[PDB]
Amino acid sequence: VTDAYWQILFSVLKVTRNLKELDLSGNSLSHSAVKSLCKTLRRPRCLLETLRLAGCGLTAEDCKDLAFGLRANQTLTELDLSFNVLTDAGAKHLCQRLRQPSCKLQRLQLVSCGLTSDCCQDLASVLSASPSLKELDLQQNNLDDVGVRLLCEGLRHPACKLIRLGLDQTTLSDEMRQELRALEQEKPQLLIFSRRKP
Repeated sequence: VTDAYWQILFSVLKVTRNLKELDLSGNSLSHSAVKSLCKTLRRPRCLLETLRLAGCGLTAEDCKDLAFGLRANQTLTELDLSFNVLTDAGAKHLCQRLRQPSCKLQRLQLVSCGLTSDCCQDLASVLSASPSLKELDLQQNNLDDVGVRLLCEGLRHPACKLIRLGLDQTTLSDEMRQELRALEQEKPQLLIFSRRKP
């Protein structure tokens, strides 16, 4: 895929009405294409509910553009950014927006995004404050016990809306695995899953 292609798609999306899902996963988006997608998302006529950009070559700077694009939007409820090297800096840009009281996003996937424990204080601020986030998938990221303990500080908040958390647990310590099971006992509405424990 080239930007020339994407300009045809985004011109067509202007004439489209009632489009609820857009899945571009597996096709490279340049920074220019990301910016033009963000213009698309900002339109008052945009009714998209699901946007999937998994495996599209996105980087941290793209998260800044996407977060500002979501600021203008009351329809998008699911966003997939998996299989992109977002890094903790990219996650920080997303979390600034997701913690705002105006957010409507319900489902977010960040599988294999180059995240470490250094983004987990930002993700915990989301868990404790978001009005809308129900499902968060963080599998295939090296969070470690330090990061997972920060996540649990936000999951324990009684205002946390999360009911599904995808999380790698195999390399976590036994003490951490015990603390996660205790959290699950305490918050029976919450399912922690992984590709090993579906």
